[PDB]
Amino acid sequence: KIMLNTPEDVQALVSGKLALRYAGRQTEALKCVAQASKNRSLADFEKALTDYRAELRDDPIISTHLAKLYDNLLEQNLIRVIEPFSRVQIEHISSLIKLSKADVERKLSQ
Amino acid sequence: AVQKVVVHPLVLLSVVDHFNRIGKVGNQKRVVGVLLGSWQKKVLDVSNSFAVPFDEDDKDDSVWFLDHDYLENMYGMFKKVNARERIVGWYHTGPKLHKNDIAINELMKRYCPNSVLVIIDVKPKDLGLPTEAYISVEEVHDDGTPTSKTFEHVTSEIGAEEAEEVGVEHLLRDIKDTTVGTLSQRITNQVHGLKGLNSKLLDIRSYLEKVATGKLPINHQIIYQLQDVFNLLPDVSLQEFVKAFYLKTNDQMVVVYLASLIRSVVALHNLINNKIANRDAEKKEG
Amino acid sequence: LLKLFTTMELMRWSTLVEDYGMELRKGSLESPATDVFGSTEEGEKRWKDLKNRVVEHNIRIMAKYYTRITMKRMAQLLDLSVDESEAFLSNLVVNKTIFAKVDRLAGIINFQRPKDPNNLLNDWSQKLNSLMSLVNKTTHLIAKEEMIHNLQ
Amino acid sequence: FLDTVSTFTSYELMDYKTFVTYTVYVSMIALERPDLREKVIKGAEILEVLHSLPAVRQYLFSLYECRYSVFFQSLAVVEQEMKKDWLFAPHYRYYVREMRIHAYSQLLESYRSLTLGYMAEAFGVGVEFIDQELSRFIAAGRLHCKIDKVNEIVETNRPDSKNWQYQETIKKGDLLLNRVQKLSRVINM
Repeated sequence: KIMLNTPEDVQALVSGKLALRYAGRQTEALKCVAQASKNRSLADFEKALTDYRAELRDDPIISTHLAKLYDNLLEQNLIRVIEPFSRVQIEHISSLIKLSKADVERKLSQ
Repeated sequence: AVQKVVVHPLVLLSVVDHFNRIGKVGNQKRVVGVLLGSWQKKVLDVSNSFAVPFDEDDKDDSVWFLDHDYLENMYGMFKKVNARERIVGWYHTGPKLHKNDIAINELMKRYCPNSVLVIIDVKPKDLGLPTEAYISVEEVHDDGTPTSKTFEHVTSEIGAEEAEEVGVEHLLRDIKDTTVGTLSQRITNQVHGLKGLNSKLLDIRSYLEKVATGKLPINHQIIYQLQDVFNLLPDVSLQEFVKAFYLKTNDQMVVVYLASLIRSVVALHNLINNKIANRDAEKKEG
Repeated sequence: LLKLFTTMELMRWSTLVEDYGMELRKGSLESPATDVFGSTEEGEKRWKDLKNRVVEHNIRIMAKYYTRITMKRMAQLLDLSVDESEAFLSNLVVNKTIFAKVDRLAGIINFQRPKDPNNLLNDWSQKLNSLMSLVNKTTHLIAKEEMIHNLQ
Repeated sequence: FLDTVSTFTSYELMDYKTFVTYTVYVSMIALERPDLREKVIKGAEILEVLHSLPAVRQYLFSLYECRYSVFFQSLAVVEQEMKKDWLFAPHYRYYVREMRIHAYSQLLESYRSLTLGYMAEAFGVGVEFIDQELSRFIAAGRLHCKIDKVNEIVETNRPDSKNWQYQETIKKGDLLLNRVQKLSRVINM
């Protein structure tokens, strides 16, 4: 349900008393994924992939799908800021996301 | 009000009749004919017309002779046989616009609705379009001159609806149709320079004459727009249009490949039959 | 209202500062200006988004003209920082600024000079210019030729 | 090799793992990124047979990922394994050069200008070798336009689309011109 970009129903499923008793460390990372999706943030999603990687290390094959969501929001940001900029500095446009130009350059050129 | 008009050649051939029924008397003045048409729709469509005995004076220009009973009788009988067409205006065959035309047109401005004026030539030597629609409307002038009747040029086209095209095409048997291709294009591309050369050359001479030798204000205000539009193309350096010459020249290359390749395909049947027919007819002739 | 109607000349808002101040001071007309500023944050949003709205609207007016106002100099004449002008560009990316040209080396922007396809753009301009010269040349030529007939 | 779904272990000519090991060269080199993404990456066959040997997954994800630092360190296994084969040895010279120029066209396709620092760090080799590499691939390879070293930076233009896309037919125009000259030679005899 988070693959279809709807965090409001995620809040509706973590706010109900029925599924609240089965909550734990597993659903916290999903709350950070839904928070990064509703906030349209990228470095926060990398923080969710950094602090919770010790419950994201035992993650199933769907990790490729989560990386497809990360690269999908990255694609939205790239088509968001680059599209109005015909020719601009790489640090003036990468300073907004405060990320390195290595992964961004590799994904772009790819 | 009216953007364009449609004039059928029937009325101009009725001017050929105006030049036929003269009778060799020696007058050949600007015979005024009663123009008919369809003023209902926004576009004007002349179907047919008739004439009225019109005679002027030699010295005095303000003399003009019309007829109301003949107009109401010819228009009454013509409306009785065909009520789909009504009076619209008139037209004179004189090449020059005289001052009395405001009084001649004023009668059909009072009795009839707003009449359109058409100036043609007595001799069909003019290469340009003989029909010019001049609307009779009063316009406000910026210089402060009193409001008077002004003849503004309305664009005109010579077309036939159903039958006159067939009759003209059968009576001529010399004119050609559209016939897109080599001849109809290259004739226009050859004589077009004379089609603009006689017009511009015929106009700018009397224009330059009336520049220095002119008085009685000729509306010099429009000359500023004239030379302005003439100076709206200040010999462009063609710097930006180079890539456009690369595009049109690339289409030229496309026509080169189409001509060479397609003609090379046409050479098949010729350059095969030339051998297989000649050698077999030769070896089987005897 | 006449200044906000059309053709907004680039003027300083300091002349409007005292106009709004006396707009709050005088009670003969438009009295509830203190009611406009009733809330602590609503009036501040109306004022900041008001000056922002006119400082974007004048950009939308001068964007029609291709005069190349050189917004680097415009930022100097407006006496404001370029960072909130970049934020103004963040308002332009949602204000449909997709038809523009920026520069990596300099800071001058271009609202025109596209790829310019000669089959569409120069085709259109040459059509209107050449054809307009043809028919406009056609009207007053024979029209004046009829105007000179009255001299006889 | 698209019918590999119905293929099976054929002890008569070649084992299935040898058929995959032999088709991974023609598929890995003879195909571009859209051809791989359409044929093999979308297909589950290589996803099934990649678990047999972990090297092939490295030579596919490293090549598709454009990581030369590990592809050149692990390329020695492709060099030694490429030879000493019955039918695959005498062609070992073509796969190496063709794969190198294919990778250089892959990286150089999306890149207009390239500094020597990011290139030397990306490929993990000295500049003295890529100097003669690109120097030999300008005339010998014929991959892109002329290269310049006025700033010691790989900078190409590649005007191969706008005018050259129309100029791709001038070769058939000249050869067809000599062929219609032959057509003129058939005349009268």
